Amino acid sequence: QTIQPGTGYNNGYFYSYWNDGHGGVTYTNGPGGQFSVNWSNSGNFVGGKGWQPGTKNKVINFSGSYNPNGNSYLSVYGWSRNPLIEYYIVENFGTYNPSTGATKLGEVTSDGSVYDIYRTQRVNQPSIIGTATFYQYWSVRRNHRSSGSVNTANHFNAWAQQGLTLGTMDYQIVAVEGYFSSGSASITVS
Repeated sequence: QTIQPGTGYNNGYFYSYWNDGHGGVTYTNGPGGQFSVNWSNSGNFVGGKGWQPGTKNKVINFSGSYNPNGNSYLSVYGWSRNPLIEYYIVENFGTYNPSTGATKLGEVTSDGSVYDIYRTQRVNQPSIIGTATFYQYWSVRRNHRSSGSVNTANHFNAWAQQGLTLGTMDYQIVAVEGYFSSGSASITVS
């Protein structure tokens, strides 16, 4: 049901909901792997369902609707530790392609589309272990979609081939992220 920022388990799935406190966003956990998010002139937020810990060979399935009006992403999102890495497999997005200005490190074909691979760096930013400097890895889908199946191994292997190594897996979720925008989404993970 509607909750405030936090993490935990719901119907067998790990969930994480975070927001910068600006207001304008409603996150709701549904049955099974379902979650919904409605937002209006929000601040920055991330919310979704998945696993804790994730794995390097998981096949993630998602089904739903995603209607952003502004800056927002729909991705398989997660972290690794040692090295500390924040990663995204972006299936859809609004007005901003998050790879803008990033360094392209390759291409990978998976689950019906080519994805462009990028690496960026976050300097002294919040992370799962506190303020730190770490890299972000991206796989950005060329053919946008709001339902599908993601073979994570194809991405992690393509990244490693290019020198983008991952450490020990931390959480891994299907998330809706927004940055001062509006929209609605209803996604079911499995």
